[PDB]
Amino acid sequence: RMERVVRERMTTQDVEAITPQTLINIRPVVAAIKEFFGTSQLSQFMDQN
Amino acid sequence: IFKVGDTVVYPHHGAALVEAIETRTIKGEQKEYLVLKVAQGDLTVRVPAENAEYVGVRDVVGQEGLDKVFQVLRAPHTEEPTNWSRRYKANLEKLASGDVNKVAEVVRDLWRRDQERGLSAGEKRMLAKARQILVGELALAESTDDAKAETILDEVLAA
Amino acid sequence: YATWWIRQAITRAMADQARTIRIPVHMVEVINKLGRIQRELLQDLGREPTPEELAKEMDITPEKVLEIQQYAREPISLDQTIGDDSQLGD
Amino acid sequence: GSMSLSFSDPRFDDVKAPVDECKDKDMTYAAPLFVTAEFINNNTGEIKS
RNA sequence: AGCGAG
Ligand SMILES: [Mg+2]
Repeated sequence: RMERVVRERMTTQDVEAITPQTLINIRPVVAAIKEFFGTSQLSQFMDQN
Repeated sequence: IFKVGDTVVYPHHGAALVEAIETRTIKGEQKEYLVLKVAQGDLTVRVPAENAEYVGVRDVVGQEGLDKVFQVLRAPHTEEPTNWSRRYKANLEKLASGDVNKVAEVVRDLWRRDQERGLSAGEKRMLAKARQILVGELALAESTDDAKAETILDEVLAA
Repeated sequence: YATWWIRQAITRAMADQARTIRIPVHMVEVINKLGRIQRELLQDLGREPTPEELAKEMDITPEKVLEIQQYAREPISLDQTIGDDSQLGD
Repeated sequence: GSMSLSFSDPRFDDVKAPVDECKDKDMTYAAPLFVTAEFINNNTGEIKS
C-alpha cells in the first residue's frame, strides 16, 4: 500500500524537491500492523487460566 | 570550486556542509561524487562535480547578495493577480526556482500580507518554510547563527 | 479549465453525500484540514500530535480542535457481527 | 524510470516502555523501527538517504 | 475468536 501511494504521488512530485522522508508515508504500514494485532483472528486474546 | 569543509548552499535544502568525495565507479567511470550533509533533514546527498552546478548547488553568497536582499526587502509597489490560485502558483514557482531574491520577495510579500489582515494555513506553511530556509541561508551568509539570524530578519523586515 | 471544475464537483459531492450524518461543507473542510495537519505533524513529530500542536497549526482554540474531531466521528453499524452469531444490534 | 527509491538496513530502537509499565498504562509494548531509504534520480544522478 | 453440554 505504501508502495502504491509512493508511486501515485511520484507523478505529482517536483523533481529535485523530494527526499525519501517527504516521499514515504508510513501510515498504511502502521495501520496494517495495528489492524492485525487487533481484530485479526490469529492474534488471539491470551488464555491465562 | 568545491573544497572540503566549505559550507556550500544546495537547493532546496539551503546550507549543506561537505564531508568528502568518493570515486564511486559506475559504468567503469570513477564519477566523482562529493558528499553533502544538511542539518535540517540529517540526510547525505552525493552529487557529481562535473554537473554539480547544473543541479543548482551554489557556494555561500557574499555581502553583495546580502545588501541586495536588504534593498529588495525595501522594494515597494508590488501587485499580484486577482485570483488567489495564480499568485499562489507564481510564488510557489518562485520558491521552487531556488533564487534567493525570488524566495526573499515571496517571504516578505506574504509576511506583510499575513500581518496586514491574516490569511490561512497554506500560506502560513509556505511562509514558514520559506522564512526557515532564508534564515538559515542568512545565518551562514554572515555566520551569524540561526537565532541571531532570525532576530536580524525580524529587525530588517521592520524597515 | 475543466480539471478544476471536476475536482470541485467531486470534492463537494464527497463533502455532502459521503457521511450518514451530513456535516455541512465548511465543517467538512476544516475537519479534512485537521486530519491533514495531524498527518503532517505525525510525519514530523512521529507521535500523534497532541491537541496543542493542531490548535497552533490551525489558528483556532484547542477546544475547537476537540469539537472539530467530535463532529467527525463516523457512525457504526448495529448489524456488525461482534464475534469477528451476534450483531451489535441485539 | 527517471528515478528510483530503495530501502535498506532495518534497525530497531529500544522499546518505548518496560513490559510491566506497558501492561499497566494500556500502551502497546513496541519499539521504533528505522529503515535507511535511498532516492536516486537516474538521469540527474543524485542519491539521498 | 477461543470455550462448555448434548
Ligand atoms: Mg453432559
